[PDB]
Amino acid sequence: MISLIAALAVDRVIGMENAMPWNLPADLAWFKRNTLNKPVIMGRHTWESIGRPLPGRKNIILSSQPGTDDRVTWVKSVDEAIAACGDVPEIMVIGGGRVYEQFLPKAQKLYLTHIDAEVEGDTHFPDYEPDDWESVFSEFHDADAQNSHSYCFEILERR
Ligand SMILES: NC(=O)c1ccc[n+]([C@@H]2O[C@H](COP(=O)([O-])OP(=O)(O)OC[C@H]3O[C@@H](n4cnc5c(N)ncnc54)[C@H](OP(=O)(O)O)[C@@H]3O)[C@@H](O)[C@H]2O)c1
Ligand SMILES: Nc1nc(=O)c2nc(CNc3ccc(C(=O)N[C@@H](CCC(=O)O)C(=O)O)cc3)cnc2[nH]1
Repeated sequence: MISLIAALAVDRVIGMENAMPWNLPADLAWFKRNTLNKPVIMGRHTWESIGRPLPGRKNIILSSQPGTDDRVTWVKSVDEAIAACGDVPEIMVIGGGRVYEQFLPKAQKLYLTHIDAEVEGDTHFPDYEPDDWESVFSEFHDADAQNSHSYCFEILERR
């Protein structure tokens, strides 16, 4: 079982040149609880963004180039990424855009945070046709003193 997890603003924006213009510590907590003790596959740019291995997770990094950090596992293909996760109940694909695009057709679950933020970015979560996906969980949150925007956690499972 392969799952994708992603935080989407408007227009499914997930990434931009600079740090996202928001502070969403609840979404970070959601990402951690949904990824903890699972293998995480990410692309090299997301690996760079994160800065260090996600603790408590087997970290698998996709790059066409040789790896540059022996703390994590580097693979050169989608299939090698999956294989490098081993035999687990659930692989979490944590982005970014090129990685999500390649893993979405493989995935059985999506964990999406829909953030009510108007941002320009160069990177978008893929179109998922909702005839393919059933929303099994939905939880909306207003912005508050810790969270700059309203956001909604959703889990979809593939039909
Ligand atoms: N014109 C564009 O918009 C464009 C096009 C490409 C990239 N970018 C820039 O990259 C940033 C974020 O991109 P992202 O979120 O898409 O990054 P991402 O998915 O986190 O990382 C992408 C990197 O992962 C590796 N990768 C992904 N799939 C692979 C595969 N099947 N086999 C081998 N390696 C694989 C490649 O690493 P290596 O590079 O080490 O091979 C690729 O460059 C953006 O700020 C964006 O501007 C932009
Ligand atoms: N829902 C969701 N929110 C996200 O921010 C998110 N981010 C990514 C990719 N980028 C990142 C960047 C940093 C960390 C990160 O450092 N998380 C730490 C908590 C430490 C912190 O507070 O920064 C973790 O342990 O998961 C994770 C993913 C992928 N899916 C997402 N999914």
